[PDB]
Amino acid sequence: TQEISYNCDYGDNTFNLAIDIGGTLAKVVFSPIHSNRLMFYTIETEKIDKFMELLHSIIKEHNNGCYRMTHIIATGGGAFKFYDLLYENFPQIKGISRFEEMEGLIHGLDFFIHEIPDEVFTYNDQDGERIIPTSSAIYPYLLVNIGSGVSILKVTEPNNFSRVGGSSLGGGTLWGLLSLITGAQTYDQMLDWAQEGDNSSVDMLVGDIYGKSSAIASSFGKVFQYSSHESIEKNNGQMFKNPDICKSLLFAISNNIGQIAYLQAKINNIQNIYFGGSYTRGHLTTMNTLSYAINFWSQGSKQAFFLKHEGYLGAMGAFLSAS
Amino acid sequence: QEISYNCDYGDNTFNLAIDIGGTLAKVVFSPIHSNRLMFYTIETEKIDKFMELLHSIIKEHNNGCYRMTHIIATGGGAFKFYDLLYENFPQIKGISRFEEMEGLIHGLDFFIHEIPDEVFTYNDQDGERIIPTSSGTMDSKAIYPYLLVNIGSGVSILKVTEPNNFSRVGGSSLGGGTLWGLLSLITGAQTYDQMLDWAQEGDNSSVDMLVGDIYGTDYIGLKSSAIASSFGKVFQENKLYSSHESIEKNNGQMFKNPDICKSLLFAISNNIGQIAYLQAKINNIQNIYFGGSYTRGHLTTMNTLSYAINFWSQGSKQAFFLKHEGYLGAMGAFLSASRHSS
Ligand SMILES: CC(C)(C)c1ccc(CNc2nc3[nH]c(CN4CCOCC4)cc(=O)n3n2)cc1
Repeated sequence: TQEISYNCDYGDNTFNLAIDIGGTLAKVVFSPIHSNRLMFYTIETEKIDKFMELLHSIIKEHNNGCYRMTHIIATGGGAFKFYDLLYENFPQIKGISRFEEMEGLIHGLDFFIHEIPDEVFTYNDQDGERIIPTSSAIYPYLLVNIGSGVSILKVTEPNNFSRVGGSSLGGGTLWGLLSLITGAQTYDQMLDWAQEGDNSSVDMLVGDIYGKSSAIASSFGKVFQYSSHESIEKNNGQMFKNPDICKSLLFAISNNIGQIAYLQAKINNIQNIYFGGSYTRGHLTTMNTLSYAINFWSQGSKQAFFLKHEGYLGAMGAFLSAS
Repeated sequence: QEISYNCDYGDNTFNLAIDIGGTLAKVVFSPIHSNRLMFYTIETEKIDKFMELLHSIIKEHNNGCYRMTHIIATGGGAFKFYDLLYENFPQIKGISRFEEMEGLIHGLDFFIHEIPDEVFTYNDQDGERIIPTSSGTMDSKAIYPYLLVNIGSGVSILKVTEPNNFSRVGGSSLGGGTLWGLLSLITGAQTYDQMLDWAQEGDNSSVDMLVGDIYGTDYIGLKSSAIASSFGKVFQENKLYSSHESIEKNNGQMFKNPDICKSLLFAISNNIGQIAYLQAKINNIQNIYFGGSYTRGHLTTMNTLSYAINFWSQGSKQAFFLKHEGYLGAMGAFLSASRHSS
C-alpha cells in the first residue's frame, strides 16, 4: 500500500502499531522491526470486528504473528471507547498505550512538515501542484482536521497547541447527505459525480437573485421552489441530477469549512492553514475549493496547504510516542 | 401584523414598500392618516398571486388610488422584478428602488429606536425577555456596535458601528434555502412550518454522531450530548436523477423524517450561530441581531442560535430576535419613500 522510507528507532526491539480510531475510519501507522519503512492503512470502524481482524492480519503478516513483541498505541476517540476492548481482543500483546487525539495530530503534522520530503503541497486549478520544501516561517499555523466533523487546532510553537474551534459540518455530513439523496455507495462515486456536476440547477447564484455571477447565494436554494384534491405527487415527483447535487453539497461543505478556517486564521493572526483528515483524498476539485476559499477571503494573504498523508496525522503522532 | 406609529403622510402619497428576496416578498405600508404600519409576506413563486396582493392592498387600503401610490422595491430581487412591477402598475405615481443593505439597516435601526416590545432575547431557561431599546432604559451606546445576521435563502451579515455607519462582512450560502431545499427533498415536508413541527418532535441522535458516540464520554470543552458530526451516522445502473420518491423508496423508513429535520435544523442554525460569533469576535461586537424569515418565533431555533452565541463567547455576546424580523428591508424602503413624500 502507501509506504515512506524513514530510519525509525527500533532500540526497543518492538513492533509499534499505531491506531487512530475515529467515529467512522480507523487509520494505522506501523514499521516492521528494522525495515526503515513507515506503512499506512485505512479501514471503516463500524463492524469493529472486521477492524480488530485487520490488526490481527498486520501482526500475522508484518511481525511474524508475534503479539509478545507488538505494542499497540491507540489515538482518536475510540482510544477510550475501545482501550479495554483492545486488551480483550489482544491478550498476549506486549502492551497498549494511549496518545491524546489533538497531541497526536500535531506531533504527526510536525513530523511530516520537518522530516518527510514531497509531503506538504499547495494545489489550485490555475498553478496545479507545488511541493513546499518544509523538510529542507512554519509557525504559527492552523490545522483544520476534516473527518466526520471538523477540529481546528492553533500551533504557535513546536509543543504549544490548543483546539480553537470546530464544526459538526464535516466529511460525515457530506457523505451522509449525498448517500441518502443519491444512493451513491462510495465517496469516489460522489466525487466522480460532483466532477461533472453543474450546481447551478440546485443552487441560487448571485445572478439568479439579481441579474461574480457564478457566486453561490444559497446552496440547494432552488430545490424547495381530509383528501379532496389531486395527490401532491407533482412535488414528490420533482427530479434533480445526482452530479449537480454532488457538486452543490461538495461546494457547500467545502466553502463553509474554508470560511470558518479563514475566520479562525483572522482571529489568531495566522497565515498558514493545513488541511488534514480523510476529506480531500487528493481530489483536485475539493483541494481547489478549499484553496480558493482561503485565497478569496484573504485576497491571497493566507495560504491553504495539503498533506500526502493527511489521514495519518494522528496515527503518526501516536507511533512516534512509542519512542 | 400591525404597529401603532404616528407617520408623516406629507403629500398623502401612499407608499407601498416591497422587499423581494429569493423566495419571499415582504410588504410594509400605512393607509393615509391611519398611524398604522401594516405588514404582509407572500411567496414570489406565483407571480399572479404576488401582483394580486399589491392590487388588493391599493384597493382596500388606498381606496383604489393608483395615481397616488408609490411602490419602492428593495432586496436582491428589486432589479429582477422591476419590469414585472412596471407592466402590472402602469397607472401608478411611481416605482423606485432602495439599496438592500441601507434598507435593512434603516429598517432595523428604526425598529430598535422607535418600536416597543420589538427586540427580545429567548432561551429555554430564561424564556422571552423584551429589551427596552426604544425607551431610553437600553439607550445611547449599549445599542452600538451591532451585527445584523439577515437569514433568507442565504445569510447576509452587516456591521453597524454608529448611526449611518454600516458595512457588509462575509455571509454564508448555508441559509434557510439550504435547510428548506434539503428537508423538502429528503423528507417530502410540504411547508417550512411542517419541517419545524417534525423537527420539534425529532431525535437528531439517530442520524448525528455526538461527542458521546465517538469519545464514549465527555471531552475539548464539549459535553457528551454535543454534536460532533451532523448526519455522521447516515453514511453507515448509471442513474442520473433523484427525487423524494426515489429517496423514500430506496431507504424506506431506515431514517425517520422528524430526526432528519431536527439534525439539519441544528446543523444550519449552529453553523449560522458560529459564523455570526466569528464575525462579532473579529469586529469586537457583543450585540447580534437575527433578521429575515428563518427564526419565525420558533422557540427551538431561537434557543439554538442563542446557545451557540452564548457558548462560543463564554457569555460575552448575546443573540437578539425581532418580532418583525422579516420586514427590516421593507421598513427601511418605506422610511425612504416616506421622507420623499414629505
Ligand atoms: C474530536 C472529536 C470528538 C472527534 C470531535 C470532532 C469534531 C467535532 C465537531 N463539532 C463541534 N466542534 C466544536 N467545537 C466547538 C469549539 N469550542 C471551543 C471552546 O471549547 C469548547 C469547544 C464548539 C462546538 O459546538 N463544536 N461542535 C466535535 C468533536
